[PDB]
Amino acid sequence: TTFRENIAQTWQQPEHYDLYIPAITWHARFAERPWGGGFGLSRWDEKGNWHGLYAMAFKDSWNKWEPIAGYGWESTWRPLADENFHLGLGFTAGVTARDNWNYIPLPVLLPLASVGYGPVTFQMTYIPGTYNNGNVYFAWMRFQFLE
Ligand SMILES: CCCCCCCCCCCC[N+](C)(C)[O-]
Ligand SMILES: CCCCCCCCCCCC[N+](C)(C)[O-]
Ligand SMILES: CCCCCCCCCCCC[N+](C)(C)[O-]
Repeated sequence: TTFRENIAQTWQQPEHYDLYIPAITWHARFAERPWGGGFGLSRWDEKGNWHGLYAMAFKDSWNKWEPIAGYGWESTWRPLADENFHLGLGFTAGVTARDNWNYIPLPVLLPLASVGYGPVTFQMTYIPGTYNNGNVYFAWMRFQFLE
């Protein structure tokens, strides 16, 4: 209900747009940047928490277009004298699709964490081993635009 309200508000009244550029991927516990990118809309809410709606493109194992689009949210902390430093933890609820399965929309739910300074943020997820080519951390820079 509040989740439905929140997504919409980002949809209807975004405050910024963002560019997402993949940065690094590594295997959880150690078991060129990754191809792709995305863009999105976002806002900081009155709790100072982050809401985003994004669309990204990657390349799958067959070198085929692999989209993901979704909503991201992070509970955000600004613990230092310079309020521009921000750390966050939340999740993303999204949809992806694969050439092998005729691009049928499939639900994805993943964790999110980030550390940034003002409009420049290192943000990441853990892709669980339940997914093909999973059990990896995947991180990107997010660049926030508009004042
Ligand atoms: C299902 C969620 C899809 C939401 C994706 C929204 C992305 C639109 C961002 C357009 C940004 C406009 N631009 C390029 C001038 O920044
Ligand atoms: C708020 C943005 C959330 C973006 C979540 C990205 C999840 C997909 C991770 C990329 C996977 C691409 N690849 C080729 C490694 O499978
Ligand atoms: C990207 C590196 C990992 C960052 C992990 C940061 C997690 C700190 C928790 C931030 C939220 C704090 N709190 C309780 C006010 O929400």
